Amino acid sequence: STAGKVIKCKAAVLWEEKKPFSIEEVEVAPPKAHEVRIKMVATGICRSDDHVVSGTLVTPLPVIAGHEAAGIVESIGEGVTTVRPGDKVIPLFTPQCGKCRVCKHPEGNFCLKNDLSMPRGTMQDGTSRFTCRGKPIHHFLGTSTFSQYTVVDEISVAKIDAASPLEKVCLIGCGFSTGYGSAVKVAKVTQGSTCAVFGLGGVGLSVIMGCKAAGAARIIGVDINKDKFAKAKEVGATECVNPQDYKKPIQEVLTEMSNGGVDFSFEVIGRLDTMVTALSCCQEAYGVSVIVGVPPDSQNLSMNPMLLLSGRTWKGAIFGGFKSKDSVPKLVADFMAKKFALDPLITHVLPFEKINEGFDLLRSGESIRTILTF
Amino acid sequence: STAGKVIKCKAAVLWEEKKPFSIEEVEVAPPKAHEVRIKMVATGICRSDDHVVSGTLVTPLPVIAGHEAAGIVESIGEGVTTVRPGDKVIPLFTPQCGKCRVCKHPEGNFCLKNDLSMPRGTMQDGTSRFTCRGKPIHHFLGTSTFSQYTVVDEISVAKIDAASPLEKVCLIGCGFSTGYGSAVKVAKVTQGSTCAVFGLGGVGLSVIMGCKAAGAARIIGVDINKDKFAKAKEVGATECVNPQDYKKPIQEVLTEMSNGGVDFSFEVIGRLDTMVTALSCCQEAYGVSVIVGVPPDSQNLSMNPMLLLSGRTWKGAIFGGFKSKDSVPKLVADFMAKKFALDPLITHVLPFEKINEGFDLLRSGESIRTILTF
Ligand SMILES: NC(=O)c1ccc[n+]([C@@H]2O[C@H](COP(=O)([O-])OP(=O)([O-])OC[C@H]3O[C@@H](n4cnc5c(N)[nH+]cnc54)[C@H](O)[C@@H]3O)[C@@H](O)[C@H]2O)c1
Ligand SMILES: NC(=O)c1ccc[n+]([C@@H]2O[C@H](COP(=O)([O-])OP(=O)([O-])OC[C@H]3O[C@@H](n4cnc5c(N)[nH+]cnc54)[C@H](O)[C@@H]3O)[C@@H](O)[C@H]2O)c1
Ligand SMILES: [Zn+2]
Ligand SMILES: [Zn+2]
Ligand SMILES: [Zn+2]
Ligand SMILES: [Zn+2]
Repeated sequence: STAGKVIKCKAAVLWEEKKPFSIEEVEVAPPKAHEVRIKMVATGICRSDDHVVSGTLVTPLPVIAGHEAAGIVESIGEGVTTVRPGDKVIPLFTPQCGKCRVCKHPEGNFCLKNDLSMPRGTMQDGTSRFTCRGKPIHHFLGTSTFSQYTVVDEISVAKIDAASPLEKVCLIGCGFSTGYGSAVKVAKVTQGSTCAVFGLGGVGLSVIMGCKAAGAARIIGVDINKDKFAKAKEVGATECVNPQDYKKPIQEVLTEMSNGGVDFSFEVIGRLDTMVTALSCCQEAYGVSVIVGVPPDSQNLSMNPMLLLSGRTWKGAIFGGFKSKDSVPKLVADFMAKKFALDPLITHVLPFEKINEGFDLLRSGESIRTILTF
Repeated sequence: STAGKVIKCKAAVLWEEKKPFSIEEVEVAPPKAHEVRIKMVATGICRSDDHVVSGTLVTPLPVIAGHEAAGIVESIGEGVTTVRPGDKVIPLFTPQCGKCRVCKHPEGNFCLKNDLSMPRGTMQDGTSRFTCRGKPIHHFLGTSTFSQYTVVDEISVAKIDAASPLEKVCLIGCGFSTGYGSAVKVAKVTQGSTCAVFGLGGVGLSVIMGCKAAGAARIIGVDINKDKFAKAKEVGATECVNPQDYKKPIQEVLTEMSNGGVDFSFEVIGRLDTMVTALSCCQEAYGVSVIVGVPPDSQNLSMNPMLLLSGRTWKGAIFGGFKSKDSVPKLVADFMAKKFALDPLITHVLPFEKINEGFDLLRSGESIRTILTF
């Protein structure tokens, strides 16, 4: 009943940094060639959405943020072959065009069509599908999931199991897959190893889940908020440390705890200082450190390259290294077969209209993931 | 006969920074338990020895430098089982104790007994075997090869083929193995890949040799001294670029030349700026950059961690990642079996007494390796 028509719906528009979202009517254009219009069902609040608000992650404003979500296809543009109306789908904030040198590479996942490295806040064709108060509104990472309806490029959507519980599997669209893949795929955590995870939010807990799945013997959670420790232990941390409790810097503490440095460390916060601390705490000759946290816009870290010369490996990744369109449906299938759990990440559920309360919960330290239902 | 006796011999003593070496008589104590006294046959001039002179690499002075060498065992202390008098040997500036967590790790080589991290300039027992004009003289990296005789710990020496040409295989003690292993073992260069090698001295040329052995399709040499280009092409560079020839930063040039970034880059100079440039020029999603150059003492680089978050891998290594005592004999056997060439690295052969002339050749840009012969 809406195919080929403009849809008026509610979205959460961010007009200005450091302000609440405005829940108000937008116009959503119909999908053009190779585009998909999705009726959203559930979306998570990821710290990267907050980074848009805080100016940590710069993207053009005004904007419809949201990137961790699931929904149902309402209509498809001309030439779409990979989804149909009524399919359950997860928007892919990292696209998989299948054609660029990264998509063709066996390891690569950061498709060259992404809108993260130099955000423009458009569709692939450089235009917007959103109008609000007669004004064009930017997209976010090609997804814009804080809206009852969004339009995405076909390379930014994956079809998932028709029997999927969308209020759970939305987390496969960012935080779970990112953390789990950062452990199992990017770091390649080994059986019997010692891991250190800096930051025990939704992504860091997913890193712990991956470290445990990989058979780590020790998984040391690190957070300045000790309220995060109980859940971290529930999902596999063997011990938790708060840097504020120690006179010495936590890299020294972790090196001593691990009898000379950890096998694998993960920065899952987004601070320059913890990226360097996380590198330093891995064993100097054979340790691996993975950066997951999003750094503050345009800021450089300072480090001593002797940390690398001794033999450390330092890497980072987007979306856990997963090729997004290949991987998302398989992760959903694995979830359905109980290969991993998502409930430990979900601490709060709210209607979409209470999005601002959801962001308050994140900023206060109370929540891990709040799931918003449309 | 000399066994059990102090030897008086000639050595090149460095009394203070930024002065010529002093060629004079030293006293070399006999080996204690688990020590080996070696009559030197040939030693190469590595830029790392010059770093001791320039104060780039801090180690206690006064010192007998030299770490890239080969010689013949003169005597063994109590308890030595791995070499005997008369054996050809290569001193190992990275030891292999076989007992520490690094030596036991499949991918570690930076043995915790090394004297590089926190240089003491002694034997393992904390004492020196050298005196000169009634003063104790420091060791360097447990080797001290700028002397007609040295004493090393057993964990810092490897027995090699009795038919080895020591005036060639001394380069397996540092520069060849470092560069070759940085390509084949640390980076794991792949067939058909594009590599960029920053710095075309003895170590960078050895990196090119390894990239070619690994089947790289393109190997781009980068040096500010265009006199280095002919030999780089002889050993496998497909093209060479001088950053001074370009208006753009060379990372932009290399990204354009490689249609979006190289597969593997190597920093083989020792500059903070080239370490960051070499990281930046590797493909942002799947590129690998290896730091080989020794950085200036206590100086930090500045970089944007988004270079890593997109998917790059950054690592460094000492001695090409090779477990030294296992690997050096095999590299010598491989050389004897014609698996690689050393002559391309050797531009000058001088008597030991001409050490300062050998350093002046390196500093002027006019040599790759000078081999000093005793
Ligand atoms: N690489 C990717 O693809 C990707 C994906 C998803 C999230 N992210 C980023 O990953 C980070 C974590 O996201 P999230 O889990 O949703 O965030 P979160 O829920 O805010 O968790 C961050 C945790 O870090 C803790 N913390 C803050 N400061 C410190 C400190 N100094 N030391 C130790 N702990 C500290 C904090 O208490 C919190 O529990 C954010 O920067 C995101 O932007 C990146
Ligand atoms: N990691 C290890 O185990 C290890 C082993 C051996 C050597 N090293 C280091 O590796 C580096 C190279 O050693 P080497 O090959 O004996 O030295 P080298 O022979 O002096 O070669 C260095 C090359 O870098 C070139 N160069 C200098 N500045 C620049 C610049 N700005 N841009 C591009 N090219 C430049 C220079 O012209 C020369 O050809 C030194 O820092 C050594 O200390 C490390
Ligand atoms: Zn692509
Ligand atoms: Zn996210
Ligand atoms: Zn060891
Ligand atoms: Zn050297």
